[PDB]
Amino acid sequence: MGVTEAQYVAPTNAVESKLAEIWERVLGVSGIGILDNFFQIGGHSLKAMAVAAQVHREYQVELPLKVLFAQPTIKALAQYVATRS
Repeated sequence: MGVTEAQYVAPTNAVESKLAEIWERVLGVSGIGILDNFFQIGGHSLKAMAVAAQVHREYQVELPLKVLFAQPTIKALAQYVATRS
């Protein structure tokens, strides 16, 4: 689904740039970022990072609404839900 190299890889914070880099280099290998596709939209992949988002939301089961994946602004959730403390 438009997996094609996204011309919107421009990140706002270093945290978003790093996350997008490691994710689109080990899984995506395409060239996406903050333009939605398969990652930040609903797909909970099969990595530990996903399982964490699942438990951090009390078993999302289906859709991870506002937790880490379902949101084109990782830095936003990073200082909200991911802040933990």
